[PDB]
Amino acid sequence: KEKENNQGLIYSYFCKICGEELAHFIQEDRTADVGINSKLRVFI
Amino acid sequence: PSIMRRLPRKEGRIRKSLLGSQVWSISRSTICGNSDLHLDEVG
Amino acid sequence: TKVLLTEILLDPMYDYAATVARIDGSIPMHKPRTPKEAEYEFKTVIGRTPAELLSQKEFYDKIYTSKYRPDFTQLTRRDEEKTSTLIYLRAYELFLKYLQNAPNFNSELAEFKTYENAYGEQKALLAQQGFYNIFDPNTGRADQRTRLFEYKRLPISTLYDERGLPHKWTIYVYKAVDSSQKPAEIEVTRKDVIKKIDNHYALADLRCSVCHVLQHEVGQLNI
Amino acid sequence: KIFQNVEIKPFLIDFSNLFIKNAAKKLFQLEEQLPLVPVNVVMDFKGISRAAVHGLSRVLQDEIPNYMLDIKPGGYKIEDSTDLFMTEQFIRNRINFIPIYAKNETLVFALRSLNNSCEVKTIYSRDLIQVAGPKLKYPIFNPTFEIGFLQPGKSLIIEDIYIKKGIGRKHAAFNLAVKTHFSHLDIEQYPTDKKEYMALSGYKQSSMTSDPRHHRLGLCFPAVPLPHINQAVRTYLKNACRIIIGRIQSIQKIYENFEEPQPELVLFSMDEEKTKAIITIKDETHTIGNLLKTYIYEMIPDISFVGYQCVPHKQEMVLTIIHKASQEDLITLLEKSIQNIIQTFQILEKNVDELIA
Amino acid sequence: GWYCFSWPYRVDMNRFFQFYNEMPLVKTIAHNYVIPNGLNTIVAYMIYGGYNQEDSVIVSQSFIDRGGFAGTFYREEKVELESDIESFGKPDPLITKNLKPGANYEKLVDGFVPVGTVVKKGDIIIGKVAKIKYIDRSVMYGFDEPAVVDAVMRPHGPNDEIFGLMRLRYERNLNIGDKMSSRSGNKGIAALALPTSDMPFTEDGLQPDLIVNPHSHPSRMTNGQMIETTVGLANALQGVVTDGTAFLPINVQLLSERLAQEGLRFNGCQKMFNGQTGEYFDAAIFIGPTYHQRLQKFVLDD
Amino acid sequence: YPRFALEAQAYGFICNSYIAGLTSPEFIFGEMNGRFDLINKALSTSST
Amino acid sequence: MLIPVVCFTCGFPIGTYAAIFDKARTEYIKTKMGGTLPQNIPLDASLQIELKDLITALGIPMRVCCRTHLITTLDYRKYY
Amino acid sequence: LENPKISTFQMNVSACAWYNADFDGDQMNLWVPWSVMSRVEAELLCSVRNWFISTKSSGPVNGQVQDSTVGSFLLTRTNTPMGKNVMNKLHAMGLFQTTQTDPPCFANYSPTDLLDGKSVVSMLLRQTPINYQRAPTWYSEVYAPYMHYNKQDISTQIRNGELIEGVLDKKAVGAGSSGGIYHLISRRYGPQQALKMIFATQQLALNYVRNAGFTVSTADMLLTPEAHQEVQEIINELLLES
Ligand SMILES: [Zn+2]
Ligand SMILES: [Zn+2]
Repeated sequence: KEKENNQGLIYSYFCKICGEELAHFIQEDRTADVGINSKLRVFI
Repeated sequence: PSIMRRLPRKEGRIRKSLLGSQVWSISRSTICGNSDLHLDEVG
Repeated sequence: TKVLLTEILLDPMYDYAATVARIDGSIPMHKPRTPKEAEYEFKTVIGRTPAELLSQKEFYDKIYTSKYRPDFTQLTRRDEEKTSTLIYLRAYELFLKYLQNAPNFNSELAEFKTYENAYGEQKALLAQQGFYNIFDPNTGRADQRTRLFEYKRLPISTLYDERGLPHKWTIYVYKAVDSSQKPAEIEVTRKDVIKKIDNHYALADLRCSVCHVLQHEVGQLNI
Repeated sequence: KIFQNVEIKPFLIDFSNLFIKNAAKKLFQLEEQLPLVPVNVVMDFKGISRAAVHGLSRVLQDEIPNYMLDIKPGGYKIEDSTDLFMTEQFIRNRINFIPIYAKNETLVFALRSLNNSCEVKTIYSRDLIQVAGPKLKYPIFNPTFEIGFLQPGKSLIIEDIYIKKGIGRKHAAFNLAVKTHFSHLDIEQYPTDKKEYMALSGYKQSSMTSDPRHHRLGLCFPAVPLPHINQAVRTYLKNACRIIIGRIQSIQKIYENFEEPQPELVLFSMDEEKTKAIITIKDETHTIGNLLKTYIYEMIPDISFVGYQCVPHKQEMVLTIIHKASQEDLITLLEKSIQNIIQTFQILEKNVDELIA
Repeated sequence: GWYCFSWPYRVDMNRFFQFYNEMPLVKTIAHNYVIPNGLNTIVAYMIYGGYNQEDSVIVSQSFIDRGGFAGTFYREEKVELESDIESFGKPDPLITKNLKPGANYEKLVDGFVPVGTVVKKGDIIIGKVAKIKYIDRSVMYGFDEPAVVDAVMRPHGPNDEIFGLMRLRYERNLNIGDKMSSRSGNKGIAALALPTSDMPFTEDGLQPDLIVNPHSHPSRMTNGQMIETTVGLANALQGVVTDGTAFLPINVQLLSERLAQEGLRFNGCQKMFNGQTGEYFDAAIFIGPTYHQRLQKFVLDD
Repeated sequence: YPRFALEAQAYGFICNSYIAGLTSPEFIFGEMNGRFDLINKALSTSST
Repeated sequence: MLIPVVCFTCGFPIGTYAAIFDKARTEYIKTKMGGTLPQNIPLDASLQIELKDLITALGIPMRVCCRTHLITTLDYRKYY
Repeated sequence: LENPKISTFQMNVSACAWYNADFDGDQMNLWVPWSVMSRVEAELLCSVRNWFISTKSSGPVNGQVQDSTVGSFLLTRTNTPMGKNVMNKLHAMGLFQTTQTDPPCFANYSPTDLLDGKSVVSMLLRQTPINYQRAPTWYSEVYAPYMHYNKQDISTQIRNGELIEGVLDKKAVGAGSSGGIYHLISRRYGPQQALKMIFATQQLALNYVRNAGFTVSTADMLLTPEAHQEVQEIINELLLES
């Protein structure tokens, strides 16, 4: 956050040693939220 | 929801994802008059 | 305590009571900067500590009540600003009574509504840019003169000649502006205007290509 | 004697009107003239091109340095300003456009308004307390402005109200003179009341052919102290002259360095012994370009071409001069034209000093 | 215009509050019931450089700086929580995961950016992390134009739970690309912004605020706008406000003669000079006060 | 206008000009033709 | 929300005579109002309220823009 | 555009004919090619000079619109309400200071010498000499009986770029004018050369108006009291026949 922004919106991280792009992050996948019969649920 | 419902209409697979396209490296803005620009130039 | 403060600080009732308390100086004019100032403002405005608000059961019974109790019976019609102050104070007092379900409330509400309607009439008097009406000099009021079309049954001689045929105004008659120019008049068709007419001539009148009469002399026909 | 027959007239309040008298006396307890009044100055110029007069007018309008009142960042105290309607943008827009006649950039004011009443209280400009700088022996702005208004039980605290310097072109709050009259006295005019001539300008010579050299220019200044009007207006006029000269002298430093490669001057040797000079200067207006074109054209009647194209979206003035001489002779003629401009505005300085007593 | 008299008490989305409004010099009966929205801009009906062609207008820069059609534009940020999973607070780099690249978390104070600071693109205005160590579901300010945090509050929703409400304010002036319109339906886009010394001026010093092409009229036949300028020009000198409600008796011949009685010309045109050159036009130019209104179509949002 | 009116004004004949102003019946007839321009302009996009 | 400090068009210091022009105007209207409710003033169809001489006595010049903005500007205090 | 306060896509008004666009609030897309293959093809195939001539109607698309159509008429008009339509050397040079072409030579002119609009237009059309002779839109036999047309304004003739006589208006310089000035230049010198002359002739038309003026007022629409009686007397004849 030394540089708040260079007026250009970026979605990727870069290496501090050389500047190479490490990876990118836009949004969390959030699809494993649905993990694994109304009857046993209703019973519990 | 069905597999074949994705195809038909304007917001369908064919007319929105195949015949049309969302693209990067593009800009949009209101146009304006400028009499100092050539006909083949854009401000 | 946090949930109670968050609920009450967002109540417009609290802000209005706080403004009334600020007017006469019961609380500082500046909003609290530290939790102690917020607690003091709550104690002065609501009238009960947030800890003791959760213990007992009322809420509206002890909300601030303005210090100066002016005489609102002069609201029965340095006077005008005092009237505005009375309007504000009575509005607060009546709102507080409405919150508390005070007896004998609707009649006083109607009376103060009439008073505030009169005050609003005065305020609307203060809020006039002005108005003007362009008077007709012949009359003494708003101009009625217009350039609108007015129907009038023209004589039939304007459309048909003495032999019943329709008029065809298609001959342009041009007369010389100065006397020395000759010939005196030239009669041309629309196709021949550019080839025979210069600025030394002016369009006098049209002519019918059937009965050969001038348009301005159409009234000489026997109707 | 280029500049003669100047007349100066202040704009004063007529207290013979009962309505204005009563309103002022019961609002501000005002019974005599305000400390700062607008002043209309009408000036007659003879034997001078309309390019120079119009450039002087433009400089006096929005190219002369001027002072306004501005709020430093963080001056608007959010901790204390409880009013919900007097936003920072509105109040600072009000403050920036108050006409001031300042002495130095050190004065710092403050606006501390507390509303202990039950009615909306109007914050006027008399509620600006000077908190830093030497104490004022005469007000720098009128106390009758309406800065804002506070709802009952609200407050408005603003600190660090300082004096900021700038030119009127960048921001309109630095504008100095407002136009009130401009005419040519050496061109006859039609009576435009007649329906035959009401569609024309009125002058009997077309602007495509006329070259007037006897003008009348009338400008109004918004804030001048009553007992020193002739001292203020004169100063303003003189100021304008220096500014123009200064700007012209900048171009005079370009032509002097035509031997070395200079970015703002480009010289070409065309065919038929023709030479071309292109002068590109950034952040210049039509004033300098028009003056340069007019004086080069006067100096070289048989010039091949001259133009001062000022481009809006390029923020620059490009002066193109094509003439059938060599580079050295062209530069000599350009320096002569610049010297003519300088001496003309020096004569304007002298006439301004001589006229206004 | 004044979109609501209780604007400071409201946290609204995409709302513009124009500071200055004027009653038209030629008002109607509709202004007895609603507040007029616009200004009596001095409009010149002339060809000036070709920048007002094809339904464009030329706007005085000085008119913009003085507050003409200027106001504040509001946006809101309403963020909700998951009950006992998420929370409001500043994340830390060494625990929280997948923080947004090129963000700015240092402006947060107890989870929210303090009121009065300027938030620009890439700044995190609301801090929010979900406890799994932590995952960062923060809210970032994705707008090119910088805003100012106007109001921050933590109300309780219908489910008795805290959600974050933030109001962001934008200082909006009239800039190139903003759409303006007259009361006759002749809308236009601001094309050029000239200083006070480049605008044309009359012999008496009057200069336009807007310069509209004369070619906007003949095909659309907006005669009410031209009559309004003729009537409004005499109202200013006479110091009056007249009524121009539709179907009221008018006589343009008599209204034109009213201009001459006030010292003007019959046609309302005046001698004008070119501000850039100082050269007078060889034609009297029709200039006068025409009520213009700013349509809420901002180029900074489109 | 009355039933079985014979005058031409009752059937859309506008006797006035814009500079002179229209009456209420003339403005309604003008709005009848003006609305067609707006309707056909909308159709000139979808139908085309 | 108030009469501008300077004229929007040219920048003449309208604001320094604004407040007075407000209050004085009111009495003038009270002189010419006449048996009519205040909110019905712009519908009287018989009024001749002219403010030329008032603005002239204020010292403001005969500029179209300045008098237009002085007369026509709405005041937020009078509606809220 | 280096100005940070500009957020719009600015273009010449004569370029609106390609897109059927105007400035009432239209928005237009813009993407800059970055690939070498796509950047080559943009310059060679998709350049707007390739569609100066319409592939639909086989005629020109661009021209003067709404200010250089009436501006060219005033510039090429023979007589002005203030005498002959001439200008001195100083104002003749001022018409060429914006065209962005090479300036002509005014050395053979005294400061008091007068140049008419035909001479000024000629100095620009010498670069691409064409041959044109038609009747301008100014002349119309509908207006002929009630007007005194000038015999040097109803016949626009250009030979080898020299505007011999006539005025330039929608017929000659207007957009979409088949057989017009810019249609002939494109056929003989290329569509790119025609686009430069549209801009070049646009500046003379606009620079002429910088001190000639053009306006519309309410009195431009007002019939005289005597002519108003003639209009309703005509309408009464229609209602009499009806
Ligand atoms: Zn006949
Ligand atoms: Zn003004």
